[PDB]
Amino acid sequence: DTLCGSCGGNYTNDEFWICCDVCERWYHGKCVKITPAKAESIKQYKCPSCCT
Amino acid sequence: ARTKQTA
Ligand SMILES: [Zn+2]
Ligand SMILES: [Zn+2]
Repeated sequence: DTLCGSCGGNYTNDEFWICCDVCERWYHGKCVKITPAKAESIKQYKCPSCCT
Repeated sequence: ARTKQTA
């Protein structure tokens, strides 16, 4: 299955996940610190690694 | 953004 670009953890549907619009890695929302609500106010998401 | 929501 898909693995979190941050912690290497497995996708499970009891967790919120978000994808980077630049590098297209998938992440735990918890690892990159984005809640579902926060993500709603975000158009193009840039993951922490991509902000560097 | 692209997301996977909680079931
Ligand atoms: Zn993670
Ligand atoms: Zn990225």
